[PDB]
Amino acid sequence: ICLQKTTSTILKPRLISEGVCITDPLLAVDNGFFAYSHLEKIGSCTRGIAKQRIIGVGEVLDRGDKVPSMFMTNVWTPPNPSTIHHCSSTYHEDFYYTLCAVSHVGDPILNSTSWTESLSLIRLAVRPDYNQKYIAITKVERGKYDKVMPYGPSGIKQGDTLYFPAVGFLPRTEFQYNDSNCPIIHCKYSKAENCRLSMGVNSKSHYILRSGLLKYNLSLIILQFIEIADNRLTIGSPSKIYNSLGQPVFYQASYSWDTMIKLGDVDTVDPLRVQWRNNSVISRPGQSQCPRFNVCPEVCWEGTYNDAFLIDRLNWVSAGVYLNSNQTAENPVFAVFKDNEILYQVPLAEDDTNAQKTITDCFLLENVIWCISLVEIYDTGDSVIRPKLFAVKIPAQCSE
Amino acid sequence: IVLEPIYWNSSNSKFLPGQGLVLYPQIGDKLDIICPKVYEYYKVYMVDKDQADRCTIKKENTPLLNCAKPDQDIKFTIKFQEFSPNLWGLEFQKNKDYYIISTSNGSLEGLDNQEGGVCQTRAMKILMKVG
Repeated sequence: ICLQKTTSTILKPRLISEGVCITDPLLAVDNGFFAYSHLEKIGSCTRGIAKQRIIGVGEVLDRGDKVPSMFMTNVWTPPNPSTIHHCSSTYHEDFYYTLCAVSHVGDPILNSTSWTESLSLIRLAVRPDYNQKYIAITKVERGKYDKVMPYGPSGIKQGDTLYFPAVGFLPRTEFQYNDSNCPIIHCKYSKAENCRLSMGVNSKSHYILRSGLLKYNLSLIILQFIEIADNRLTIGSPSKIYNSLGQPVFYQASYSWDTMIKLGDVDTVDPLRVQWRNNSVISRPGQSQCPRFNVCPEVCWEGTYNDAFLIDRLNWVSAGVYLNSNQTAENPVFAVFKDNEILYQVPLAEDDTNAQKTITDCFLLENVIWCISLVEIYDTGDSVIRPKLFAVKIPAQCSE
Repeated sequence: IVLEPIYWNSSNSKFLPGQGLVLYPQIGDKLDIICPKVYEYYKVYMVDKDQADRCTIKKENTPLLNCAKPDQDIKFTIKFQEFSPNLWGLEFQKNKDYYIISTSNGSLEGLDNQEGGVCQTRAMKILMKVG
């Protein structure tokens, strides 16, 4: 397995399968099985009329060429695709369970104050009402947070307990932050209230968004919010906890001024401590206020989700797809790297190919390290726009 | 194509007095709007038409450029397509018009003036004729 920096073209991505946009993608990958969702929109990826929500599961199967492939088993459509949002899926004992939220009032992140804090989980058999079940979550323990909600693609299991990524909405009228801790010392222009203002969408926002886990014990059913440690605190963001090589590693989207990559090994699950890497190479596209490689505190909420995956803890090597663009959703390139160094990469498209919300969930196939990614990829000219799937073997030797 | 960077500045001879700066991007282009470093103070917002034609930005409105750094080039890049780091569902589409202005008076004192400004007295307003 390549451990040397090298520009050799060792990484060899293989693409593995009208006026509509598929967006809001989910992919999860557990031990052999996968979860997935999207939303089908009529027209614009943002506004277009929502055609049909899907949520499906199935198996990740190699055939003869020892490339893995998608084999959807079970697929589920809610009855109105307008009102389900921010789903997330943790597999368990021959199920994927997937926690969506429900809404009467649109995407809660953006009309939070009017959001009934309503939830619902769907369990889908991977090897198919054993096949398909619904639950309207009735009891939810969240502590001080007015209301909680999933916030990321996938979680993990612990004996009889699931953990989803989720987010807490505390009104700052109650939010406790010391401004002296806002690190501006090498930041000529950056003020102290920055960090605190930047915990919300508007600096004035009713709530702030704190990241964490939603706890779900099958040995009981009640969901229970666990907030993330205040450490390298950034506004709530879609994030994912995932088991790797024996322990789980967390990732938070860098959705405001801290635009370096937020990932790391979880030291405790509840309360949630993450030994965030001091990584200096990966980042994301922002906009004007908090663009690529911004470290300085700013009043912003902007960015995209691009997780990576720990592929070797011993030398903390991760991998994943990154958008190589300062302020624009372009140029998805698969990146294999370390805290202070990208070993080898690979561009998945042209220089000017549009991409957006990337994901990666890795595994062994037939004794060798593979990474599926997702992506949301498209080209100017293209007719229907949808997420694409990429396998990627990880090279054994650092030769071509 | 990467079109000609547009400097948001009182001097810019492209902001014509009756119809502001009109530009015809095509889907797939990318455009920089840039407030240079010294200083004129501006918050610039993508608006709708009525807001353009009335020079008004309403509380909801979140800016695309916060030009309040005397000694720093503050720059914003639009690529015209459906995918943006923008988390408010603002994208770009053929045969549609999109209006970028500010109601700022330019001083640091009138920065957040939500009405009037250099949109309505200079014609500081980009009209992007997409497609």
